[PDB]
Amino acid sequence: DSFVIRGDEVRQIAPGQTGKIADYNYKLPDDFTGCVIAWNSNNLDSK
Amino acid sequence: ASVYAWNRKRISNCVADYSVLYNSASFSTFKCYGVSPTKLNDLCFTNVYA
Repeated sequence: DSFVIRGDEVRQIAPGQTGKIADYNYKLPDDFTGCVIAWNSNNLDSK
Repeated sequence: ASVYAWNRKRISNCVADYSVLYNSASFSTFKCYGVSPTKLNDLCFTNVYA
C-alpha cells in the first residue's frame, strides 16, 4: 500500500492507533501482520 | 509558571469534549495513563485538575 502524508502523522499508521488519517482514510487491522516503511520526501513532493 | 512553581487549575461543575484536544495539531505529546484519550468523552469524574 503506497501513499504520502505529513511527517507528524507517521505515528498514526499502525495497528490499534487513532487519529484523522487512521480513522477517515487508512486504517490497519488491529492484528496486522507486516511492516510499515517510511522516509521523508521533501526533495520530491514539496515545491 | 516555572517548573518549580507550577499552577493548578481545578475544573468542576461543567462539560468538556477531550477529542478537540486529542485531534489538535498543536501538541508534541498526549500520553495517557489509566484512561485512553479516545474514551474520555464516554466517561466522567468528580474533579479534574490541570
